[PDB]
Amino acid sequence: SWSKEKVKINETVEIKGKFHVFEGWPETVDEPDVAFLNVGMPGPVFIRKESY
Amino acid sequence: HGEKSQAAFMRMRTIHWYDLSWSKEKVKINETVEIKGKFHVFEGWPETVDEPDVAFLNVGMPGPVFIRKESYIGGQLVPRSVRLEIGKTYDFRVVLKARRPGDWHVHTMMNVQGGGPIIGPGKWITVEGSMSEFRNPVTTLTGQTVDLENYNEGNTYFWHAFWFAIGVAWIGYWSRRPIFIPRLLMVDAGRADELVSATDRKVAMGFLAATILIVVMAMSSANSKYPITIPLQAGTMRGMKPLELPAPTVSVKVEDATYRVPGRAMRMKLTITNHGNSPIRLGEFYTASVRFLDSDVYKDTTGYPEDLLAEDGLSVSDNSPLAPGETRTVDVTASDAAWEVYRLSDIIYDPDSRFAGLLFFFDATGNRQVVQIDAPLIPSFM
Amino acid sequence: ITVEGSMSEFRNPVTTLTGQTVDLENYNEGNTYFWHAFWFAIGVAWIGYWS
Amino acid sequence: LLDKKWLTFALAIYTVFYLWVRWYEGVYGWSAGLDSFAPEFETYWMNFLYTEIVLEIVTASILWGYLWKTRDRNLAALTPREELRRNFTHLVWLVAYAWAIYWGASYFTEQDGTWHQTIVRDTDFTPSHIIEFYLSYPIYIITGFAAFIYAKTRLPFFAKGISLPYLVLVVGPFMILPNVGLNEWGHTFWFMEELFVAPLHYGFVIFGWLALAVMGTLTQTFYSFAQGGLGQSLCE
Amino acid sequence: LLDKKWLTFALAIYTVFYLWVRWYEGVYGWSAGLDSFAPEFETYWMNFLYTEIVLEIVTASILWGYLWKTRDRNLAALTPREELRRNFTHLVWLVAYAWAIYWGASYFTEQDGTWHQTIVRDTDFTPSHIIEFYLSYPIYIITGFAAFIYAKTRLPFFAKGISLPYLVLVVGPFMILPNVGLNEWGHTFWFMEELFVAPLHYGFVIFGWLALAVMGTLTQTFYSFAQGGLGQSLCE
Amino acid sequence: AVRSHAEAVQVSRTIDWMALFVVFFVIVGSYHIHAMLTMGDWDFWSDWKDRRLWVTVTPIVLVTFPAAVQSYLWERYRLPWGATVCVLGLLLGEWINRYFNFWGWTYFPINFVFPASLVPGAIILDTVLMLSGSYLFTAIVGAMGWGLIFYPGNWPIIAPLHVPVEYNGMLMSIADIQGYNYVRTGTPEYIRMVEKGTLRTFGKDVAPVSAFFSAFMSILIYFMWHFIGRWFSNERFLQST
Amino acid sequence: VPGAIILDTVLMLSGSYLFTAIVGAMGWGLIFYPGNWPIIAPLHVPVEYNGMLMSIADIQGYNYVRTGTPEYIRMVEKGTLRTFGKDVAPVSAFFSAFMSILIYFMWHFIGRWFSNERFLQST
Ligand SMILES: CCCCCCCCCCCC(=O)OC[C@H](COP(=O)(O)OCC[N+](C)(C)C)OC(=O)CCCCCCCCCCC
Ligand SMILES: CCCCCCCCCCCC(=O)OC[C@H](COP(=O)(O)OCC[N+](C)(C)C)OC(=O)CCCCCCCCCCC
Ligand SMILES: CCCCCCCCCCCC(=O)OC[C@H](COP(=O)(O)OCC[N+](C)(C)C)OC(=O)CCCCCCCCCCC
Ligand SMILES: CCCCCCCCCCCC(=O)OC[C@H](COP(=O)(O)OCC[N+](C)(C)C)OC(=O)CCCCCCCCCCC
Ligand SMILES: CCCCCCCCCCCC(=O)OC[C@H](COP(=O)(O)OCC[N+](C)(C)C)OC(=O)CCCCCCCCCCC
Ligand SMILES: CCCCCCCCCCCC(=O)OC[C@H](COP(=O)(O)OCC[N+](C)(C)C)OC(=O)CCCCCCCCCCC
Ligand SMILES: CCCCCCCCCCCC(=O)OC[C@H](COP(=O)(O)OCC[N+](C)(C)C)OC(=O)CCCCCCCCCCC
Ligand SMILES: CCCCCCCCCCCC(=O)OC[C@H](COP(=O)(O)OCC[N+](C)(C)C)OC(=O)CCCCCCCCCCC
Ligand SMILES: CCCCCCCCCC(=O)OC[C@H](COP(=O)(O)OCC[N+](C)(C)C)OC(=O)CCCCCCCCC
Ligand SMILES: CCCCCCCCCC(=O)OC[C@H](COP(=O)(O)OCC[N+](C)(C)C)OC(=O)CCCCCCCCC
Ligand SMILES: CCCCCCCCCC(=O)OC[C@H](COP(=O)(O)OCC[N+](C)(C)C)OC(=O)CCCCCCCCC
Ligand SMILES: CCCCCCCCCC(=O)OC[C@H](COP(=O)(O)OCC[N+](C)(C)C)OC(=O)CCCCCCCCC
Ligand SMILES: CCCCCC(=O)OC[C@H](COP(=O)(O)OCC[N+](C)(C)C)OC(=O)CCCCC
Ligand SMILES: CCCCCC(=O)OC[C@H](COP(=O)(O)OCC[N+](C)(C)C)OC(=O)CCCCC
Ligand SMILES: CCCCCC(=O)OC[C@H](COP(=O)(O)OCC[N+](C)(C)C)OC(=O)CCCCC
Ligand SMILES: CCCCCC(=O)OC[C@H](COP(=O)(O)OCC[N+](C)(C)C)OC(=O)CCCCC
Ligand SMILES: CCCCCCCCCC
Ligand SMILES: CCCCCCCCCC
Ligand SMILES: [Cu+2]
Ligand SMILES: [Cu+2]
Ligand SMILES: [Cu+2]
Ligand SMILES: [Cu+2]
Ligand SMILES: [Cu+2]
Repeated sequence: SWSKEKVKINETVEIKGKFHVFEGWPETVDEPDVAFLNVGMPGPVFIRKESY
Repeated sequence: HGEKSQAAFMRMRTIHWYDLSWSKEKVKINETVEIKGKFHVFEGWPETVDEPDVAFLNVGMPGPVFIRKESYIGGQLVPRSVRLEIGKTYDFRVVLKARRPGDWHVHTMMNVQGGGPIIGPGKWITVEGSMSEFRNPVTTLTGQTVDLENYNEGNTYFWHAFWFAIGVAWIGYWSRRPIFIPRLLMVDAGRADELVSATDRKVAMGFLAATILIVVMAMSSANSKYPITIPLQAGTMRGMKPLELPAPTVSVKVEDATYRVPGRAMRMKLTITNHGNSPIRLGEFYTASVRFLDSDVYKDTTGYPEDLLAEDGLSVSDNSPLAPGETRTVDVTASDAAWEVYRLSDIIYDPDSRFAGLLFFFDATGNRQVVQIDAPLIPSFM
Repeated sequence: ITVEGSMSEFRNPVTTLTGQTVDLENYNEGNTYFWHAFWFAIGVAWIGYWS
Repeated sequence: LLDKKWLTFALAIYTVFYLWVRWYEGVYGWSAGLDSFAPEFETYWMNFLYTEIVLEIVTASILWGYLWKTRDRNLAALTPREELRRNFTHLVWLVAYAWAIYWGASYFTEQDGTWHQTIVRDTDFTPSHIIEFYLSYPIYIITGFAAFIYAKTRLPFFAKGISLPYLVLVVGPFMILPNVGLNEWGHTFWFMEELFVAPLHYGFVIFGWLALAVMGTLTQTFYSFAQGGLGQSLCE
Repeated sequence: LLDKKWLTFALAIYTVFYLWVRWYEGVYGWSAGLDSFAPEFETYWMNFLYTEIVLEIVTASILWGYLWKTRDRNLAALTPREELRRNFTHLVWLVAYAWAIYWGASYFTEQDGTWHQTIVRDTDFTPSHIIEFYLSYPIYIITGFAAFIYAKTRLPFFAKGISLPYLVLVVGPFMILPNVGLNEWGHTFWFMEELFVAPLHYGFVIFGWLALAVMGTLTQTFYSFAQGGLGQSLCE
Repeated sequence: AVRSHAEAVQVSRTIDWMALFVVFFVIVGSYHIHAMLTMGDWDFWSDWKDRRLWVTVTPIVLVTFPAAVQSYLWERYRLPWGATVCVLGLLLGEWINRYFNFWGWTYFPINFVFPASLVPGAIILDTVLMLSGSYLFTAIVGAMGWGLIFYPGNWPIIAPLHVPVEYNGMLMSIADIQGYNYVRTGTPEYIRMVEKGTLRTFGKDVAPVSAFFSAFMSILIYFMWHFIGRWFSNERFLQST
Repeated sequence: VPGAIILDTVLMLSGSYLFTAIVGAMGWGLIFYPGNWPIIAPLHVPVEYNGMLMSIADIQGYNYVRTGTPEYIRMVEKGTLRTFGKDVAPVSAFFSAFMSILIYFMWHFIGRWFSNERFLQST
């Protein structure tokens, strides 16, 4: 879910949801023992205030 | 045939194969023999062996005297390496098609990514017929049926012979003239600049251009024919379904376990506690592909290999039925020539004198329970 | 933890599977000393012969 | 006379002996040769190993010793025609060395490879180790040492000093034989996988490179050939 | 006169001082020296460290400076007997350097090893670091630099140029001292294990090899000895 | 010496044949040792002949001997077939072992245990050295061609083995089924160093990227082994041991 | 000392450095374990120690506590699926002999360089 589709400067948009880690994790990928919740964007067009 | 050389303690504590069955003992060419059973991954997996995170269900045989048609872990085909969990029990099934006549010792083995081969019991299987009768047909998704014995053989031969002939032609073109000593003397004595003159450069340009052109044209031709190709399929398969065994109602504590040096017997003292509601009796001790049976309790009818089977090799000091709720301590001796033939006595050479095995308990109605035991194994010399 | 006494009183006995009881404080000490001294003397003899 | 028919024998002895060895291992590979702890293995392959080691030691001693005692003391008083004949004999020795090197370092070495994807090793003395490590490698070592000794004792060009490329060509391929210690250690403690490209096998590779000193050796033999019998014709 | 009793002093000063140091660390190793955060450690070992560093800097400055100002300007007008006496004095300097090298690189270094299998480190300044890294290493560095300077300033053979083997022998063993940075970094971030064969310690090993330049240094001193006072007797 | 001009010519011809035998078979032995212990496992198995590892590794480790032998032969005799003689010797030894041992001794099919083709790359390396006799130009352009032409040169052989097959519910190529059927006790499936896919890779770009990486690394390896061969071509006579 | 004596005598007799690097280094590598066997053999007597099999050396290591060096740091033979019990020592000895050939060859030239007597005309 995305809280907003259009925002002003300094306004906040919140992205929520669930993710399931697949049991048949491919062997060529290391197990997510060390994983980072990142955001895909073209540079800091947004700043990540918080992530949970 | 690779066992008897591996460390005895690591043969004792890696993987326990039981409930093994072979569909046939003698087969004809192109006939199928099916090998089934269960294997348990030992909880006390040795540290020198990597955990079976990447394991392959292989077959021990002297080359492709059989071809592996199918192999299953659980109930699903496993042509690639698989991930196994320490402590779990899996059922397996391997289907073999006879290819080469003779008498072959066929093993079920497991290869671990960082620990080497774990060879299970080997059974002698006789193949009769002729290798010329063997067929390995396969139908592709492009709608063609080919024989894997000779498919692409002529094409491979042709291309290798063609390129070898091209190289030989180049060398022979340069070898028609004198080769070593006059050319060495000409290069030494002043500038040579005479041993390579046109049309040698023209011939070299022709060779280079023809090589590049032939490679490009052959690639394009091999793309028009066989327009549909896929890369090699690879990748470890996770999600191997293990067996959901009921919790045993028998608890066994190995209070001291020894063996004589030299000798052909292993002796252990067990405190067996019988839970549940049926009288049980110890019928089998399996340590490393070797089954020690108490003939008064259990008899083998699956055609287990005779050299690995000790029909009366298990002697229990008090093997009377153990009433439910009752606990008792007995002395158990596992004695057979197999203990020395398969060099289970070579544990005295090992840097880790510990054993593991499976005890099979049977009640009056016949249903059986599998309990796992492991303890230090202490040699005795006097 | 306070320890009272003398280190000379400490014993570390151990019984082997060969039927021998030894003290781990001094077992094999003389054999080790002898072999090391013997080989050191051999090397010193070689060097002294050349010296 | 010049080049005689010792070349035919030099090729044929290796060819016939190694064809017999290949037939022997094709017969006793399976059926007394799969199980290393069986008593039939002890009579068909351990006896082979012992006999071949003893014969190799005896043959090396006899051949090298004979070549050394029969060395030419009066190298100065050697006619150019005799020098040409001796150069051709040395070339025959080099041909025998090349043939033995082929048989040892290519045929039986990659044959050990075929066995590595069919069996599970039981020891350092599998039927293929008997033939590759302890027969063919010593045979080509003996041939190379004999060729070096012959050059040094009969050819004035190769006298008055040890040729560096020849020494490398003779000793480096020899160093593969003690590199077997790396192979067994690199298979037991290290890499349990039957990988044929593992770093445990780079010891053969490093000393397999030293056979490239054959180029320096061969230009040295060409110069030795062209000392007095350079021509004339050549360079004219 | 020739070789005088400065050699006895050269051996004895190092022996007596290091026996006193060993007694000191045997008394204050435990009991003010196990806990690095205790105030008794600060007075029995941190004060030791500070005092020894100051004394090392002062002694190095004084010794090297004095050797350099008292350098021989008229090296050409030096008699062979005086040259022999100076060569023997240089040999005494080399003996002192060898004794200091032994005490630093063998005794106290492997003594730090004994401590590594008894304690858990609290800092880079454990009682054994005070004695090994900051006392014995600087002492042998000072002795080696002094020997090099003496050779360069008194011996005509070692004048007119810096001897490469002598420079290596003097500087490489010195390079173990800044290599302590690798030791602490290699123990904190890298290898938490007290392994004494870890690659973190190869920095001492690489520059411990440079002490093999003592062979080139010693043949140079032999030639310097055999300049005018070679004999006769020798080679006759 | 020799009696006449004709006798010297005959003697030189005999020397040519004998020395060619010596060079060829010493190269066969040493090059086969190096190859089979640097790229042999990929060369053994069609189900190992993949698009990433096989393509990347084989030319890099196989350009070693051609570089050295070229640096000797071209420089000393203006003979432009060092690479070709090396590659032909490697192929001869490999094929002899494949036919008489892999298929002769054991019974692995030839269509399963065929070796890789190398003559096109060797020919490029030799012709680029002859034309434009610059060793630097060879190391840059000819080594590039040697690395780049490897996979297209072998594609007519291995393309029929890549036909997809529905095998008991799983997708497999013909080479995969060969590897599955013809049991290799010593070499399990996981030992196979083949392309397995990553989160940073594209399906229809693996082979060209591997080919270009192999070409660049072949430039480097050719440069190093040219000087290695230069050293091996020395004719010094150490006055001892 | 036995290995050192072999290395020295093989160099003196047959003054070839190559012959030393091949044969004397082989002997140096091979004689190491047999040379030490009379010392460590008594420490390999088996003992039943609180239900576990241990050698005397193992009990020494267990009893005399090394705070800095735990048991896992011990780089000792642990057994593999590709090894034989009564073949470990000879295989290790031969591997050490071959690698000693290599190391002797390299360090002969290292010592040759360290024996130089050049006088760099500065720093
Ligand atoms: C550089 C110096 C190299 C020295 C080493 C050379 C190794 C020689 C072979 C070792 C044999 C061994 O040791 O085994 C002895 C074997 C054991 O087989 P068996 O149990 O008798 O069964 C019967 C085996 N048939 C069916 C082969 C007879 O029997 C033998 O008597 C036969 C050995 C014949 C060797 C001579 C022929 C060689 C080919 C002809 C061209 C030269
Ligand atoms: C005097 C001339 C005749 C003797 C020549 C030597 C033949 C071999 C003797 C074996 C004795 C023994 O005890 O076997 C060997 C014992 C193990 O014994 P096992 O476990 O019982 O083997 C049972 C299995 N079999 C029946 C197949 C033997 O250790 C070893 O694996 C030693 C391995 C060393 C590997 C590296 C060698 C590198 C050599 C380099 C040369 C430059
Ligand atoms: C290359 C140039 C090297 C320069 C550095 C040399 C280091 C010298 C020692 C540092 C001491 C320190 O710093 O510590 C000072 C210590 C601190 O101990 P305390 O708390 O007083 O307890 C009492 C300690 N007793 C029981 C040892 C007295 O006491 C002292 O006054 C004693 C220092 C005596 C040093 C001189 C004797 C050396 C041996 C004789 C032959 C030379
Ligand atoms: C002017 C002459 C006298 C001074 C000489 C220098 C003596 C040491 C001063 C320490 C100051 C301080 O702050 O301590 C050191 C501070 C930490 O401090 P801490 O955590 O409080 O230590 C409390 C524990 N103690 C009481 C034992 C100190 O960082 C460090 O560990 C620095 C470590 C550097 C390691 C590599 C050094 C390589 C040297 C190479 C030489 C060629
Ligand atoms: C002197 C140098 C001569 C070089 C000759 C090159 C022949 C051209 C081959 C076509 C490649 C192709 O067709 O595509 C790439 C394919 C990979 O395809 P795949 O992933 O297996 O897909 C499977 C499906 N197929 C069958 C359709 C492919 O082959 C290669 O990876 C090799 C890539 C190397 C090409 C580099 C050429 C660029 C110019 C060089 C500039 C300096
Ligand atoms: C010194 C540098 C000179 C460069 C010369 C380039 C000549 C190209 C010849 C045609 C090749 C072709 O068309 O084929 C290239 C194939 C395509 O492969 P594909 O898409 O997987 O499948 C096959 C698809 N077909 C059937 C349509 C071909 O391989 C490759 O992926 C390589 C492409 C990347 C090349 C990068 C070169 C960068 C050079 C930079 C210069 C400043
Ligand atoms: C100039 C060279 C001189 C070399 C002298 C060698 C002395 C012989 C020692 C006997 C070895 C032994 O008895 O068996 C091997 C034992 C290992 O036994 P373990 O696993 O500890 O078993 C414990 C039970 N014990 C106590 C009974 C052993 O020792 C070794 O691993 C060293 C093996 C090196 C021997 C190589 C010799 C081969 C000839 C060299 C050819 C080029
Ligand atoms: C240039 C190469 C020359 C070779 C010379 C060989 C002389 C052997 C002397 C007797 C040694 C012995 O009998 O002892 C060897 C011991 C056996 O050890 P064990 O079984 O563990 O226990 C001790 C058992 N005893 C008490 C019965 C001995 O060590 C080894 O395992 C090494 C054996 C493998 C040697 C491989 C050499 C390959 C050479 C190839 C030549 C072409
Ligand atoms: C600045 C870098 C750009 C690339 C140039 C690198 C080539 C340099 C090689 C070199 O050093 O010269 C060697 C020969 C000399 O032969 P020449 O006698 O100069 O022949 C000139 C006539 N020719 C154009 C047909 C060659 O000349 C040649 O090598 C061949 C010159 C023709 C170029 C194409 C040859 C390469 C074919 C793949
Ligand atoms: C794996 C690495 C490849 C090996 C290539 C290294 C070759 C090193 C060159 C070399 O060996 O130098 C020989 C000198 C002894 O010199 P001399 O015997 O005085 O010869 C005089 C002429 N010369 C000084 C130029 C040699 O140094 C010596 O002390 C003699 C040792 C000779 C051993 C070389 C044989 C190498 C076979 C592996
Ligand atoms: C082809 C390789 C086979 C092995 C031969 C390598 C040895 C080569 C060493 C070398 O270059 O020669 C140095 C000395 C020269 O001394 P000579 O004055 O030739 O003495 C001859 C009499 N002698 C047989 C007692 C030696 O001669 C010797 O080094 C000693 C020769 C005796 C052989 C046994 C010595 C080694 C004992 C372990
Ligand atoms: C860890 C590796 C081991 C270290 C061994 C490396 C030694 C390298 C040789 C070297 O230092 O060359 C000195 C030249 C300066 O030359 P010059 O001072 O002009 O001396 C004239 C005679 N000479 C050219 C032959 C030296 O180059 C210079 O610029 C002077 C630098 C000298 C530094 C050498 C001291 C090494 C102590 C660690
Ligand atoms: C340049 C190397 C030639 C290697 C040929 C070879 O290994 O031959 C053995 C193989 C064995 O297969 P086959 O001929 O069917 O005879 C089987 C006999 N055994 C099983 C003993 C090898 O085939 C031959 O004997 C052909 C003769 C070629 C002469 C150069
Ligand atoms: C010239 C290239 C050398 C690269 C070495 C290499 O590939 O080693 C792989 C191996 C990684 O081990 P791995 O491939 O995971 O082995 C799996 C099988 N076991 C666990 C039994 C060894 O790493 C090491 O153990 C260090 C090698 C030191 C080389 C001087
Ligand atoms: C060639 C190096 C000699 C090293 C000897 C050494 O470390 O001595 C200290 C140790 C200390 O043990 P101990 O003699 O019992 O005296 C204990 C005194 N502390 C505890 C201060 C070392 O024994 C001695 O003092 C004997 C004298 C040898 C003179 C060359
Ligand atoms: C000349 C031989 C150098 C071999 C280096 C080596 O043994 O490193 C072991 C170490 C493997 O770490 P490990 O032994 O598992 O260390 C365990 C303890 N911790 C995890 C705290 C480091 O590997 C590295 O981290 C890279 C070394 C680079 C050398 C230039
Ligand atoms: C890594 C390549 C180094 C090759 C050595 C060549 C040395 C030549 C000196 C004459
Ligand atoms: C790795 C061994 C290299 C030793 C360097 C010796 C150089 C000598 C030049 C005079
Ligand atoms: Cu999911
Ligand atoms: Cu079997
Ligand atoms: Cu189990
Ligand atoms: Cu092998
Ligand atoms: Cu420390």
